[PDB]
This record gives sequence, C-alpha cells and structure tokens, in this order.
Amino acid sequence: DPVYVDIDADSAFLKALQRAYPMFEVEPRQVTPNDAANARAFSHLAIKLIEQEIDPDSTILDIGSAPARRMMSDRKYHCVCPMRSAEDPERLANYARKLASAAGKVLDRNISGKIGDLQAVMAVPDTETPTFCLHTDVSCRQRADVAIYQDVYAVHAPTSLYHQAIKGVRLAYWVGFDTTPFMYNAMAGAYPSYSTNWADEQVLKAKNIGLCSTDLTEGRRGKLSIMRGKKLEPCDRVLFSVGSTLYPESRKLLKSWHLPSVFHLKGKLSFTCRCDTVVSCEGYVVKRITMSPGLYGKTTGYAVTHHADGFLMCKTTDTVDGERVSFSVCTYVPATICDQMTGILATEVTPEDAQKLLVGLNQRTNTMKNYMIPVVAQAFSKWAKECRKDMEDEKLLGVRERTWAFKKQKTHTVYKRPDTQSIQKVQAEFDSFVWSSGLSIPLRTRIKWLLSK
Amino acid sequence: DPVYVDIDADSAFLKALQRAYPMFEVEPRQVTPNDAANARAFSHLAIKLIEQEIDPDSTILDIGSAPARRMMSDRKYHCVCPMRSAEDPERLANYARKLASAAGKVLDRNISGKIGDLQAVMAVPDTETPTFCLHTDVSCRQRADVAIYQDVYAVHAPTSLYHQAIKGVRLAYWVGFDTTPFMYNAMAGAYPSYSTNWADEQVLKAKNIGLCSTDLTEGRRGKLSIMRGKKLEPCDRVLFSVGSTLYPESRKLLKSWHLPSVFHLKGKLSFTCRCDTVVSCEGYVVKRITMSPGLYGKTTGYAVTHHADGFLMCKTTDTVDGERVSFSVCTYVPATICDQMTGILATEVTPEDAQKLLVGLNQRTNTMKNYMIPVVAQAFSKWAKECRKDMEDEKLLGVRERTWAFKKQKTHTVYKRPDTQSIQKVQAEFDSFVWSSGLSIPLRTRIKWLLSK
Amino acid sequence: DPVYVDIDADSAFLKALQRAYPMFEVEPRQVTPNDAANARAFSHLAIKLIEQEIDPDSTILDIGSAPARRMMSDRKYHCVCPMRSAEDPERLANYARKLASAAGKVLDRNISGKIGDLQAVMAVPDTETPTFCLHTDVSCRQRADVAIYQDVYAVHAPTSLYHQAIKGVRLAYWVGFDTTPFMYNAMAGAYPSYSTNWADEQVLKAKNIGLCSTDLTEGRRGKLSIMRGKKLEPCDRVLFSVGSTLYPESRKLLKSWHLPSVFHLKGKLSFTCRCDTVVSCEGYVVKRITMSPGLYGKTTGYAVTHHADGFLMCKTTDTVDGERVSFSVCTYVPATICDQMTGILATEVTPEDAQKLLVGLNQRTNTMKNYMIPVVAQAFSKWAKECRKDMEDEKLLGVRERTWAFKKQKTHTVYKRPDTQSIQKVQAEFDSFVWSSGLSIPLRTRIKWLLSK
Ligand SMILES: Nc1ncnc2c1ncn2[C@@H]1O[C@H](CSCC[C@H](N)C(=O)O)[C@@H](O)[C@H]1O
Ligand SMILES: Nc1ncnc2c1ncn2[C@@H]1O[C@H](CSCC[C@H](N)C(=O)O)[C@@H](O)[C@H]1O
Ligand SMILES: Nc1ncnc2c1ncn2[C@@H]1O[C@H](CSCC[C@H](N)C(=O)O)[C@@H](O)[C@H]1O
Ligand SMILES: [Mg+2]
Ligand SMILES: [Mg+2]
Ligand SMILES: [Mg+2]
Ligand SMILES: [Zn+2]
Ligand SMILES: [Zn+2]
Ligand SMILES: [Zn+2]
Repeated sequence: DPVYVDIDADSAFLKALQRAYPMFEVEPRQVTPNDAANARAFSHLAIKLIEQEIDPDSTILDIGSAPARRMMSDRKYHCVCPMRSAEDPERLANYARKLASAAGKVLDRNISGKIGDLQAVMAVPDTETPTFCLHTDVSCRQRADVAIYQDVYAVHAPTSLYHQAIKGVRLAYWVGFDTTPFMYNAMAGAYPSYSTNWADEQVLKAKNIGLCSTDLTEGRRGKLSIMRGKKLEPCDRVLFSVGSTLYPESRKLLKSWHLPSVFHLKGKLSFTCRCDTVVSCEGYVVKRITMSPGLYGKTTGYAVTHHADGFLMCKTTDTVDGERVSFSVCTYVPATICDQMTGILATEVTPEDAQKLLVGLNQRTNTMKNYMIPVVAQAFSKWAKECRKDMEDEKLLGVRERTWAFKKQKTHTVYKRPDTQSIQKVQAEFDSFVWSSGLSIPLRTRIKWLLSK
Repeated sequence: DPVYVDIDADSAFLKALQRAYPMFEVEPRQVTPNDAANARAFSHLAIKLIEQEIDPDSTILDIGSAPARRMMSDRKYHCVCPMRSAEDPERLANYARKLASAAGKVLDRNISGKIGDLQAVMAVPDTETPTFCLHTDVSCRQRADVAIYQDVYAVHAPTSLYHQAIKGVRLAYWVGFDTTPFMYNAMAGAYPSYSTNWADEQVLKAKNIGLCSTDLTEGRRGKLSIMRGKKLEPCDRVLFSVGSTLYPESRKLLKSWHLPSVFHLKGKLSFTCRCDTVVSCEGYVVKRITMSPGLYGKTTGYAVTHHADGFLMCKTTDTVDGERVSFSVCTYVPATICDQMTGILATEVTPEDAQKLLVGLNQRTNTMKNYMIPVVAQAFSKWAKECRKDMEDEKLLGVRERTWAFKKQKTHTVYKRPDTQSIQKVQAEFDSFVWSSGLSIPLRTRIKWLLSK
Repeated sequence: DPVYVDIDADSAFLKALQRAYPMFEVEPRQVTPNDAANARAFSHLAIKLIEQEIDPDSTILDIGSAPARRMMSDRKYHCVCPMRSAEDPERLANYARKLASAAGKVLDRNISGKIGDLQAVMAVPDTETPTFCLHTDVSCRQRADVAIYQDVYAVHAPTSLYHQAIKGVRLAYWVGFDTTPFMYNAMAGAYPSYSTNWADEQVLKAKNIGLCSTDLTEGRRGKLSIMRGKKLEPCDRVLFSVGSTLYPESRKLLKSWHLPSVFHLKGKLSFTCRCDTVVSCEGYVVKRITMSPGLYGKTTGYAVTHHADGFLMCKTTDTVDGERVSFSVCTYVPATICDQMTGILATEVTPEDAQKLLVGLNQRTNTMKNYMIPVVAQAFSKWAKECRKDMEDEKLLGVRERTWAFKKQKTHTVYKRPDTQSIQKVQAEFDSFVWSSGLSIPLRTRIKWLLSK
C-alpha cells in the first residue's frame, strides 16, 4: 500500500508530492545522493498511478523504453527499443545484468521468458517477441491497447499517435516537463523545484543566468567584424540541464506536444481524439489521450493551461561574450509569496525596495531559491509601473482610436497570477503523416556472454 | 556495517561527510595527528562505495597503485606499479614489511600467494602475476573488467582509457580534486575545507595568497633589466600543497580529465563512452565511466558542472618580488553564507562594509576560514557594482547595437550561486592514441631480505 | 599506558600537549621547579612516540647521546658519545653514578652488560662495544638500521646522513626547534610558549627585546670613530636562551636541516631520500627521513611549512649601545587571537588603538605573554595600511608596467595567517661529502672509581 521514494526525510518537497497524489501513502527512504532526486520521484509515482487506472490483462507498448525499469512488474509490457542515442548501449547491458542475477530467485515474474526473448532477438535482429523488439514507433508490428511515453521528447506527436491508432490502441499517456514556456517563445528559463535550467545555444556565454559561463576581461573596442548579426531571436537548438545531466532538445518537437483539447486525425482511417491534464506539480505534468474511430463534432483550436502558482516572463539585460544585449527569461513563483505582495504592488516601487521585501518574506528555511530573486524583483517593479500608466490613460467605452493608424504600447512583463488561465491557438486538423537494425556484432556477443550464467 | 575515519570526534567536517554518503554509518576514531585527515577520510569512503557497487568475482586493475592499501581486501586486485616517482621505493618497502608481519596470523586473505608473487617479480622483472606487475598502464598485458584511478594526475585520459578498453574493461572510476577551476584559467586558488592551496610557478613570491613567501625591503627604483616581460599569463607548471605535502602538476593533463558527458574513441576498434559524476563534497569528486563497443548516437561536446555551494573568481592586486601586479584567484564559499547576503547585495556596498558584515555572520565556531574573507568581500563589492551598471543601460529587444564595431565591457568578477550550472565546450571525438624495468639490484636485494622471515 | 610529565597540574600548556599526542594519556606529576619544563616535556613524549612506531629487535644509533636517558629502556641502543662540549664530562659522570646505584636491584634491563661495556672502553679507548663508543658520527663503525638525533644542531645534515646510509640505516628521526625563522633571515625572535629567546651577537646591547642588556646614560655627541660600519646585517653567530640555559649556535648548520621533501645523495653509492614532518606544537617539530638505494624520479627543490597559528616578521626601531637603528624581529601568535582581529584590520588603525584591543582580548589568565604585545600591535598596524594602499593602485590584467625600469614598493611586515603555507627554494642534489680520543687519564681514573661498588 505505501510507496517509497528516494528523498531525504526532512525535505520540503515531500509535502507537495503528497498533495499531488492523494490516493497513495508516500514514505521517504534515502539510499543514494542523487542530485535529480525530485525529478525521479515524480516519475516513479506517475507510473504507479497509470497502472492503477488501467485494468490487468491489457497489453502495453512502452515507446523509447528503458527495459530495466519494467523488469519487476507483473503487467505485460512490450518494450520498443531502437538504438539511436549514445546512452542506449549502457541501458541494454544493465538490463542483462539484472536478469541473470535474478534467475532462480524470483518466480512470480516471467523471468525465464524474458531471458529467452532477449536471446532470440540477438540471433535474428528482425523478429517480434512478446516483450522485446528493436524497431521504432513507426515500424513496430505488435498490436496492443495502451501506449506509454515516459520522458520522450524526440518524436512528432500527431505522426506518432496516428501509427499507434491503426494498430488498435485506444489510450495513451505522456509524462514530462511543461511545454508552456516554449509557446511564449522565451530565450531562457528555470524549473527551480527540480534543479533544472535551460537556455538557447546563442546565450550560453552569458553572465547571470542559470546555465552559462563567461570570462574575465578588461574591455577592448575594435572587434572588427564587418558582417552584422543585427538581430537576436530564438533558434531551434536548446540545451537542458537536469541536476548535472545534459540533454539537447529541439523547439519544433517540444511544441508539437502542446495539443488542443479536441483534434482530428484524417487519413486512410479517421479518428477523433481528446487530450486532458490529470497531474500537475510545479512544472511536471501527466497527460491522457483517447482515440476513437470516426469523425464527430467540430474543433476550435485552443489549448488551455491552468496556473496553480505564479508564472512570470520578463525582459532582462546582460552581457554575452562581453557585449550588452537584452532578451527574455521565464520562471515559476510559489503561490504564498504571490499572495503576500498584493498590497505592495498597489503603488510604484523601485527594484531595490522590492528585493528587500522579498528577502524578508522568504527567509522567515527558504520558500524559494535565492538565485532567482533579483530577476523576480525587477519583473514586479515593471509590472506595477505599467498598470499605473494604464489607469491614467482612460479611453471611451466601445470605440477604438485610430487617428488610419494606431499606436502600440510597450510591454516588458507578463505575469499570470494563481487561479488564472492561458490560452493559445494551435492546429487541430491533421491530414499528413508521411528500417535498419543498427546493432553491431561486438555488442551482440557481449549481451550473450552476460546472459550465460 | 559502520565505517571508521581518523578524524576528531568534535570536527564540523563529520556532518558534511555523512550527507555525502547516506548509505553508511560514519564513526570517528582518532589515532594520529595527520594534517591531511579530511582528504584521507574522503578517499577511504570512496573505495568502500566502489566495492559495494560492483559484484564479487571481478578482476580489478589498480593503476598507479600503492599495494599496501589493498593488502587486507578480499577482492582480486592486480596492482600496476611502475617506479617513476621518488616516493615509490618507500611504498614498496612498506608493502613488504606489512606482508611479513602478517604471515601466519591472517588466513582469510591470500597472504601466502601475495608473498610468492612478490618474490617471483624480483627474480625476473618481466613476468605478469595475478596480483603484481612492474609495467605501466600501456604496456601491461593482464585482462580484467574494472579499472580504478585513485589520485592519479600524470596520464592523458583519452589515451589511457583506450588501452584499457581493448583488454575488455567495461567500467572505470576516477577519484580526485575538482578540475573546474583549471578550465576557467585561474592563476591561484584554494580548497579551504581540505587545507589545500595551489599556485602558478610565476607567483610563488607573492605576499597575500595561500602559498607564497616574500621578504622585507625599503624600495629601490632602478632594477635595470632591458628585456621586458610585458605580459603575465598562466603557464604549464603548477604547485600543489595538501596539508604540508608538496606535489607538482601539469595544466595540460589536469584539463584532460574534464570529459564531456558523451564521447567516441575511434581506432582499430571503436567504442562509445559516457561520463557521470556520482559524489561531490566541497571540491572532491568521484567519476564513473562506461565503455561499449560500436558507434552510436551523436556528440555535442559540452561538459556540465553543478554547484551545491558558491564558486568565485575575481581580480586581485598584489606585489610579486616587490612589484605591483594583478591576476585572478578562485575559491569556494559555503551555501548558508551565500544565502544570507542576498539582501545586502541589492545596492552598492564598499569593500570595508562588506568585510564587517561577513565577520558578524561567520563568528556567531567558524563556518568558513578567516584567511579568505578579505578577497571574498572585495569580490562581492565589485559584483554588486557591475549588476547596477547593467540595469541603467537598458537596450532594445532582439537587436544588437553595432554603430561595424561593437564595444566590450569590463568584467572583474564571476560568481556562480548555489543551484546553478557551468558549461564549457571541449573535444569529444578522439582518433589518435600514439619499456624498461627501472629496478636496481640493490633495491631488489633489500626487498628479498625483508620478505625472508 | 599513561605517560607522566613534570609540569604543574593547573598549567594551560597541558591541553596543547594532549592535542599533539592523541595516542597517549598525559598525566601531570610535578617534582622539580625546572624553568625549562615545557621544552623537556615535549622531548620526553617524542621519544615515546618513536619507540612505538618502530619494531623491537632493531638496533638504534643515538648520535650525540646522553647515555643516562637510555639507561632504563628495554630497546638496544648504541650511544655515540664524543667529548667535544664542556657539558660532556658531567653527563658521563651522571651515567656511572646511576649504573652503580642500580646494580643488583634492576633485573629486566641489561645493567650488568652496560657496566662491563663502560669498563672496557676506559682501558682501551678505541674499541666498539654494543652499547658505547667514543667516536663521532663519521668515524663510528657500528652497523644498525635506525638513527636518532635529539636536540643536535652541530652537524651538517647531508654529510651526516650519507655516512649513516652506507652502514645500512634506512630510517632517521630529528627532534628540535623549528628552522623556519632562520630561512627568513631575521635578526632576533622568540618562542613564547617555551620561554625561549634568541638574538644575533651584534644586537646583544639592545633595550626592548627578549635577550639584551644596556646601561643608563645622559647622551653625548662625539664618539669619534673614523672607521664606518655603514651596514648592519645578520652574521653567523647566534645565541640561544632556553629558560636560563645559554647555547651558542651557527646559522649555516641550522639552515642545513631545512630539507626539501625529496632529494638525492650521489657518491660511490647513490640514495633517494624523503623528508616529512609528523609532529608540530608551537615551534617544536619532529621530522622523519627515509633513505633507499638507487636514483628514482626528479627533484624540484622546494620546502613547505604549514602554519597552524600565526607567524609574524616586522621592522622595529631600538637603540643599540645608545645609537638608534632598525632591524627585523619574528614571533608566534595564537590562532584564537588572530581570528578575532579580522574585522578590526579591515580599516586603518593606529598602534595605540591596536594595543588596547589586544589587551582586552587577552586579559579576559593570559592567552599570550604580555611582553610581546607592543611589537605585535605595531606589526598589525602597518600590515593594514599596506593592504589599503594596494587596493587604491589597481593595475591591468595580464600586463607589467615597465616605463625599461620598474619601481619596487616598500614592505615592512610579513604576516602568515593560520591555515597558510610558506615555500622556499633550497638545494636538492648533493654530490660532495668531504680521529683522536680526547679523554684524559685523570677522567678515566675517576670513572673507574665510581663504577667499583
Ligand atoms: N523515432 C523513435 N521511435 C521510438 N523510439 C525512439 C525514437 N527516437 C528516439 N527513440 C528513443 O527514445 C529514447 C528517449 S531517452 C528515454 C529513455 C527512457 N524512456 C527513460 O525514461 O529513461 C532514446 O533512447 C531513443 O532510443
Ligand atoms: N604512465 C603511467 N602508468 C601507470 N602508472 C603511472 C604512470 N605514470 C606515473 N604512474 C604512477 O602513478 C603514481 C601516482 S602517485 C598515486 C599513488 C597511489 N594511487 C596513492 O593513492 O597514493 C606514481 O606512483 C607513479 O609511479
Ligand atoms: N660531529 C659530531 N658527531 C657526533 N656527536 C657530536 C658531534 N659534534 C658534537 N657532538 C655531540 O653532540 C652533543 C650535542 S648536546 C646534545 C646532548 C643530548 N642529545 C641531549 O639531549 O642532552 C654534544 O655533547 C657533542 O659532544
Ligand atoms: Mg544519473
Ligand atoms: Mg604524509
Ligand atoms: Mg638544566
Ligand atoms: Zn515491437
Ligand atoms: Zn600488469
Ligand atoms: Zn660506535
């Protein structure tokens, strides 16, 4: 009945985890000093919830799986494991070591069949087995009814889902980080509760953001480069850092998982789909998607995000490789701190005064990390000024001033308070959805040797 | 079950050690007044962790070993001991004395075989034995599956790892000091928790750094030297001082162990490798490396360091041999002190006022060592000034001012706050990897005599 | 198991002794009012430690021995006792009186053999006995494996060690005062914890140092001496005063025991040696040296000293024989007092204000002796001023100003704070190492008479 998580017993993150999973009993049990403990704990509880919701005797496809995590489960899993990332050969070896070390000791699980399944694929790397295959999400031929994506960011969502549906899959799950900051087109940001920072490739030489490195210099003037950049806008390449682990991502694929509430898949076969968010905790979400045959209803093309805590996006000034520039940064703010600044923001406040007030509220144990305070104080100061300016320029009801050209005002801060919602327009009608092993002889030999005894 | 460390029972370092090794029970037991006790305690616990992680019945290679430390272990070690440093003949003699004094009293360990192995090498200094050899890491011929580097700074990392891999090694470990300050190209620095200071060879005659010596003088003017230095930049030679022990190092070899998360080794045989940091405590780290046959995935070439406490690098002014100069210095700062200065650094503060505030926070028992306070106060003062200057020179969004030449600003301080990450670009594709005994007759005779009874 | 020392039970020096020897149990037992009690207690515990570290059944050479101290030991000692100092005939008589008064009452020790050994030497003053001889460290012919130097300052270290190594000695120990202040070339200094003061011969007529004497005078003007001194620099001759005992020393021989960590001895036979400091307590140290045959590794030539408390060296003004001059003085400062002055020294302070603050911290029982306070207060005041001047003359990074001749600044104070290290360059490659009884008939007759009954 209880669930054990590898976190410290005095951690403040334990209370937030309990609030997000009211149907479990969470107990701390620390064994390792892993620096991504909070992120791993959330994903561990997410899989437990999914298994409870679905019924036994169901076949589940695990896309981009790590087979060692499913070894001690009593459900039927079919692991789809292509070898496309540099961390994959190590995961395969860890799978074989755990299997051989448990043979003859665990009897409830189908240990013998799993070992037999692995050997068959090694001899002929083209056969489908009940528990293992070497194909991709498009070229796999096994039929099931449930599909699971756990921390997968490298596929195009409408294309991948369509190939799952024509094989009889009616339910899908997606676990990962929130995609909202990438719909606002920010240049850098943070997930402070999970010790996570990300940044665009062009600003990796900044000075005062979470993920950067710079140098000491005296300051020259020439730097004669005739070719002009003249413009600095976000590009596709993005670097992620969870704890001390680095992951490169792509903006196009990240935004493709920001699906609307209702959409249609039109091809040789047609489907009507629905997307819903069931769990949310300070940047991690769980999504649930259903698919049914036929075309019903109509679509609007809107996606909605509910904010339990504050969300900020502001303009900041920094030096990149010694040159002063400006770009945008986003972050999350705890709800208690947001509610205690309502009275202060009724008037204009300087950034220096806001910083001192935030320190007093925080260090009263820290509610929020201290390295994000300076940019939050700057954002709050500009938001109050812009609100004050609006009240002093009252317009008339039901008219638009166009004396024909209109002026556009300047906006430096976007602040979504708790209990508010964001809404964006995306595509909702899809009608376009258009193999080698990759294993080497030395790797196949090594896997066989570990399995023998 | 408990682990004993040779430190004082009232030491404040005991709490930090407990937090870094949650899977053990640490108990103090002081027997000697060793002045490098904290450094020795970390290395003692690191080896215990490694043995627990790996499975028995495995062959382990100990590169650059001190065989006396492995004499009471129940695992199979193969010590690779060339004689290339002046401290090696003493280590060999200590090994023989401990073996002869334990013969006939310890039976669990393979004492008799170890004595027999040592005698065979003395007669013919070219044979490989199960527990001992006189070759280097390149010319050894024994095959194993685990390799361990404990405080080894004298080898080129990609070259050494490649020769280990072609012999069947799949796992490697490296224990030593953090290499991050040498990637920032500092001239001097400190590791205050371990009583360690280091400096470049050119600044050994300074006045107010950790490792220096100078004289008294009245001040002359001529010093007529026509040849001009005209420039002062870091060189290859670096001196280390742990407690009262001196060690010379080389900058090129130190930086070669700052490996990226993913890299390839291309030669007659090809391998794909991964590097990860598992333990970190105030500048002391443990790294884990895996190697697999074949080429998979792609590489980016980025190395990431996670900061649990503050990291600083600043410009300082001193007199070297009576002449005033300027260079850079780095150090580490405890996290609690960093969090308590957030409010103060919101405005501009003089170096004198910052020093008095730091003393009040520290001496409230000392959290940090007092001899690094003056340079920390100066570094904090310049960081606050530069942040204020950036806020008063706001630019426009998405543009670069190039009215074509751009001006570069001056930077005097780099400050990495807790819960932030550094990132550097390094090489990740390697394709180039290109014997005598050294023992003397008098030394061989002495070893034989100690072994006889 | 316990060790007894002849010091007062309420002395504050007892705590420092316990910290330096954690492996013993120290108990006070006062029997005499000796004024060099602290220095004698340290040497007593040092010999006990050495006996524990080495194994029984080993032959030990005692260079420059006092044979009465080794009379009640159960180990095998070979006392090398030439008669070259005026205190030697008295030490020999004390040896004979104790032997005759213990015959027939002590049975565990080899009392009968020691008495027989003494008589043989008197008849023929050229024979080597297992426990006694009349030669020097160069002309002795006994072979052993351990050598001990206890408060010996009258030999050249590289020459003495070479003659010990060719006789089969592999380990050596040296006990004495710290040689660091003589590497800085000071004119006078103190060891306040041991009631020890030393001074150069040229300043024995000063007024306000530890070891001096002067007269009252009204002040004349002529003193017509055509020959000009014109210069005052340290010379070879130095006087020591431990308690109320006077010892003359030589600067050349004192500096020869400041050995580097690694050095080579090259001659007919070659050796590789290593030096290490194992005990340190407020200026009193124990050194351990090992020697092995052959040539291995390379040398740098650096010697390192670790400071557990503060070390000072400053400029002072005094009248010598009525004439005002200036010279340098060194001393030691307790660590607790050093840590409490960090805040004060952030700004400029006058010598008068510094003296009052030091008195308040000290007399709050005395942590430090009051007669050294005036020179410590003056040294602190000048150090703060010089640091302030450096901050106001900032230079540029990586360049040297030589507009070609450069100016040298004035330095009046050297301050080594606790947890710092000194480093000096010394010689590390040695290749040059190039008898009468002295007893009288009346002395031999007296020794024989005391032995008979
Ligand atoms: N087109 C595709 N179809 C199926 N799997 C793919 C794929 N492209 C990449 N992958 C796999 O998806 C994996 C993402 S890494 C995720 C591993 C695992 N889910 C975990 O939580 O640790 C990679 O190992 C890669 O091999
Ligand atoms: N190329 C090489 N291959 C293998 N060992 C080497 C080597 N170059 C130097 N060494 C050895 O590496 C040692 C480093 S000193 C480290 C000793 C031991 N690991 C300890 O913890 O104390 C030296 O003794 C030197 O003999
Ligand atoms: N060249 C030499 N070789 C051996 N002994 C010498 C020597 N020159 C001087 N000595 C002896 O060294 C002694 C130093 S006095 C030290 C005595 C004794 N170790 C103690 O602690 O009391 C002198 O008595 C002198 O006789
Ligand atoms: Mg990891
Ligand atoms: Mg040592
Ligand atoms: Mg006396
Ligand atoms: Zn499949
Ligand atoms: Zn070998
Ligand atoms: Zn002799």
